[PDB]
Amino acid sequence: SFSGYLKLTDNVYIKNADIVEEAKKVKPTVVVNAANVYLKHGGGVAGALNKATNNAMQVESDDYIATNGPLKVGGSCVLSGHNLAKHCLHVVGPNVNKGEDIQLLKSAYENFNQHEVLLAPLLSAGIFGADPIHSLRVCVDTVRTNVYLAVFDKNLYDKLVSSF
Ligand SMILES: O=S1(=O)CCC[C@@H](CNc2ncnc3[nH]ncc23)C1
Repeated sequence: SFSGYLKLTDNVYIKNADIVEEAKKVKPTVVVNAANVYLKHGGGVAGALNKATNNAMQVESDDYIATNGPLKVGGSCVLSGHNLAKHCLHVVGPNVNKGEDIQLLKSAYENFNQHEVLLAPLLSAGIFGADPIHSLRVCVDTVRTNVYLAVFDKNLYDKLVSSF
């Protein structure tokens, strides 16, 4: 199962890890993707997850968008987890670099409550522009199901733990 995570709360756990490598090893029921509304998985967590599926995530995602249109900022959809997980929960956090309202980060984390356990990144952090310390605080104060957070950067992981 999940191993080497530091327990932060009753339901939130954290580890310095690449979420792609964690998903390949653990094969969780749900891996969260840090998606954008178009499901265009170019970089960050989305680009890395999609590359690990040999672009199968992007082919599925383009069919989903052709049928349904774009997601909302703060919204999500459940698609296949391909070779990484049973399911991928594509969740759109606000992108601060595009002036999206950071208050939508709590709505984005509420999607996690529909799943008993998830492997996830810190939403809206990284290339989405938000402060990761804030993202972890909104995660702990919003998600009630069991979440295993993979933080790619070691320096940031240590700062997140030491300021918790
Ligand atoms: O640690 S960071 O520099 C700042 C906090 C948010 C993460 C978001 N990206 C990722 N998080 C987890 N696993 C990943 N694999 N590929 C990308 C990625 C980036």
